Amino acid sequence: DEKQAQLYDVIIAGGGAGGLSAAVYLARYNLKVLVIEKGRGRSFWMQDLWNYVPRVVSGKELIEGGKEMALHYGADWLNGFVEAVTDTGEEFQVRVKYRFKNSDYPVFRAKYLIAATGLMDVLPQLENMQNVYEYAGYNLHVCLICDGYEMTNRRAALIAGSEKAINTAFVLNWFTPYITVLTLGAYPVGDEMRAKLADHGYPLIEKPIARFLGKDHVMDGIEFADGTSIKVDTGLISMGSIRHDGYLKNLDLLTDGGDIVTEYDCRTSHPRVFALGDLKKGLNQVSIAVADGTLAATAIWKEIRRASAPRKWTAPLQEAAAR
Amino acid sequence: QAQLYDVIIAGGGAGGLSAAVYLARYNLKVLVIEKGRGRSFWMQDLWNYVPRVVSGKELIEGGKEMALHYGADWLNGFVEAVTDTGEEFQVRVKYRFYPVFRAKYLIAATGLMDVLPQLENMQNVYEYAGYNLHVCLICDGYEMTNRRAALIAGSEKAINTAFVLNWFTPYITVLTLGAYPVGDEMRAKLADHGYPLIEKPIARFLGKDHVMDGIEFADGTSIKVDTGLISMGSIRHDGYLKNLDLLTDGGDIVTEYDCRTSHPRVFALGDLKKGLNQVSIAVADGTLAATAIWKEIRRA
Ligand SMILES: Cc1cc2nc3c(=O)[nH]c(=O)nc-3n(C[C@H](O)[C@H](O)[C@H](O)COP(=O)(O)OP(=O)(O)OC[C@H]3O[C@@H](n4cnc5c(N)ncnc54)[C@H](O)[C@@H]3O)c2cc1C
Ligand SMILES: Cc1cc2nc3c(=O)[nH]c(=O)nc-3n(C[C@H](O)[C@H](O)[C@H](O)COP(=O)(O)OP(=O)(O)OC[C@H]3O[C@@H](n4cnc5c(N)ncnc54)[C@H](O)[C@@H]3O)c2cc1C
Ligand SMILES: Cc1cc2nc3c(=O)[nH]c(=O)nc-3n(C[C@H](O)[C@H](O)[C@H](O)COP(=O)(O)OP(=O)(O)OC[C@H]3O[C@@H](n4cnc5c(N)ncnc54)[C@H](O)[C@@H]3O)c2cc1C
Ligand SMILES: Cc1cc2nc3c(=O)[nH]c(=O)nc-3n(C[C@H](O)[C@H](O)[C@H](O)COP(=O)(O)OP(=O)(O)OC[C@H]3O[C@@H](n4cnc5c(N)ncnc54)[C@H](O)[C@@H]3O)c2cc1C
Repeated sequence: DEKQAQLYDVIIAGGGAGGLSAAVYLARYNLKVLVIEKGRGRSFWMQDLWNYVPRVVSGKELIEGGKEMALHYGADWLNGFVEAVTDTGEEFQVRVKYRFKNSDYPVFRAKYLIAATGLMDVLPQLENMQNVYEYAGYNLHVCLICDGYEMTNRRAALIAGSEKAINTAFVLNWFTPYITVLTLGAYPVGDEMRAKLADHGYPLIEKPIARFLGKDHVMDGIEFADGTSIKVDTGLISMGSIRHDGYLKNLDLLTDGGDIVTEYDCRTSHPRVFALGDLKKGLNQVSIAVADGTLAATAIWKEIRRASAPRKWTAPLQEAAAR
Repeated sequence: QAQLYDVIIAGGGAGGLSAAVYLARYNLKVLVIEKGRGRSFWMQDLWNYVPRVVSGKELIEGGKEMALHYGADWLNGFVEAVTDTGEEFQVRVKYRFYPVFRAKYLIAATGLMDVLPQLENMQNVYEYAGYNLHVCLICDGYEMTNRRAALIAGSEKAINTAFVLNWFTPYITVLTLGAYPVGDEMRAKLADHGYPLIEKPIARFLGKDHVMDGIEFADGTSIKVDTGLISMGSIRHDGYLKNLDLLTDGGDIVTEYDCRTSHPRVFALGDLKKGLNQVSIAVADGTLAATAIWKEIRRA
């Protein structure tokens, strides 16, 4: 209730890897920052962050730990869903959906905006999605950079959401030649791509998936709608991404293929709004998002600091004055 | 040694270790050469790298174990020289306090070392340096907030750091150690802001159990301080890159976004490249360089 009338220096939409880094930096610059996080984001479904020094942690540990740091240094935190943003010319107003049912819709104010809401991987749609979630993020992966190492020389299914996504096989084959391409029967494959799959020895299965097969979160097969199946040691879902960043529509941000175009310090085309991580154009890795938070937080602090009056040691000046 | 590595990494701190984990997880053959006791080793608390505050010692030890676990090679040595034959890099290494290794790509990840004030007994400096006597303002300004702070400036130009430190604390004393004259304009500006200027040589840092609480000068007088910031510049010892005619700006190596330098197939990470000196930046640099390299190799 005070949070609402308080003018923040910065509001961060999204409290994942990029937003939490930005929040710790801004708090340690002694700036007023509010983080708004809806919960259950992409990094949360990451079982193992394999490649972020110095320690392998779960995505849950990453988020809880970053949140604890941000709060310890003075950031404010709001469990809510960002709905809309307006730049009044003087400030950003951010409308937030609060509570899941019978919701309030508070509006917070800040001088700067950081968009750190990331993306969500499209998944195959089975009647019982728990069958997918049983394996997704374990040995059924969504990111090749993230898990190609674990796929090395293993029997791999590539689930492609479009004909263009089949091209992922010709990068996956860096790690494993034992690739089967699954379309789920969702789209036609032209003969040209057929010939290329045939040249490389990658079978093409166009049947809908009935079920992922396995035990204790280890997939070992896939059953199709006709009751035939294949044995696999691993898989990669390449079906695109959803961003649900409509809250940015009033800002007329320059985009490229869904990603927000930024400068090196993550500045967007709209003054005083920054874009971090999986939402900006670039590699989608935790390391990248965390570093984006560093650059944005530092850019904002430099702007505010260079516009501020110098803090003088007034005691010596006043005492000499009085004498 | 007889194996042609895909890449040799000079320096096994934050950025070099990040690159090594990525490269090994690209199933590339990679060698890290690390001399030990670098800048990050002396960091007592990494405050601002989510999700966990760790010592610099823990950062390096953990990163090294990860790189080895995914298949990187590691050598405790000092990189001396590099030759680009046109086909490969030859990297000569001083081992024990002089083998030559070969690779297709070079990552320069050797960072820098903060200049420290030179007292007769440096152990007195090391007692406090990296604790509440800081070397990086972005890293530790938060902890200095509104505390009595000494700024040890290695040159007149470094005195300008006071006018950024003052964001965190206005209670600034500026120490020159008597190493240079200070011009009237800078004198006026310090006095206008109320920041004492002390031009005496330092005898000793004062404190207990790694907590500095004062500074004693050569004439036997002292000041009380709760914290301090050293701003005396940096040393790189990057002569091993001398033959590659890399483009530089003030000692920092200039790179593209993906850390490519002016010389093909050599990258530069972290504190050694032009940019912010933070762990987060170095680690992401490692990600970008390793991925650019994998992409070149994969397309070849
Ligand atoms: C590898 C991977 C593994 C996954 N595993 C699982 C799993 O195991 N179990 C599971 O459930 N999902 C899992 N998912 C997530 C799944 O794909 C969907 O993204 C997810 O189920 C969306 O849930 P949702 O309906 O709440 O959508 P959301 O986008 O989260 O929510 C939809 C609506 O709910 C409201 N809302 C959301 N949050 C708030 C909030 N804090 N406050 C107020 N209102 C809010 C809003 O109106 C919003 O538009 C996984 C995803 C991936 C990539
Ligand atoms: C299974 C899996 C394994 C992975 N493994 C690795 C790995 O090993 N190494 C690596 O680098 N990367 C890995 N990744 C990718 C990694 O998670 C992302 O690259 C990273 O999380 C990017 O951070 P972000 O901040 O940009 O996005 P996120 O971390 O996802 O955070 C964005 C935040 O925005 C929140 N949010 C979204 N919309 C709203 C809204 N309207 N209102 C409020 N909040 C909102 C979300 O809930 C989320 O918390 C993995 C990803 C997955 C699914
Ligand atoms: C905040 C901070 C705190 C610090 N605290 C301490 C402290 O507590 N104790 C301390 O000693 N220093 C401390 N230092 C470091 C100090 O300032 C010097 O930089 C450091 O001590 C130099 O050690 P060195 O003589 O090995 O020089 P180095 O540069 O490390 O080595 C000099 C020479 O030794 C050879 N050599 C070095 N390493 C190898 C190797 N693995 N194999 C073969 N040959 C090698 C080479 O010919 C090289 O040129 C601290 C520094 C900072 C910034
Ligand atoms: C006291 C202190 C506290 C700090 N706190 C923070 C913080 O809180 N947050 C933050 O972001 N940053 C902090 N920093 C800065 C941080 O340490 C650097 O930004 C970071 O380490 C940069 O990584 P790097 O890989 O480039 O360099 P480094 O970590 O320094 O690694 C370079 C490596 O190269 C080795 N090496 C150098 N030369 C050679 C050679 N010829 N041959 C072989 N090996 C060589 C070195 O021994 C070293 O290990 C702190 C720094 C200090 C001194």
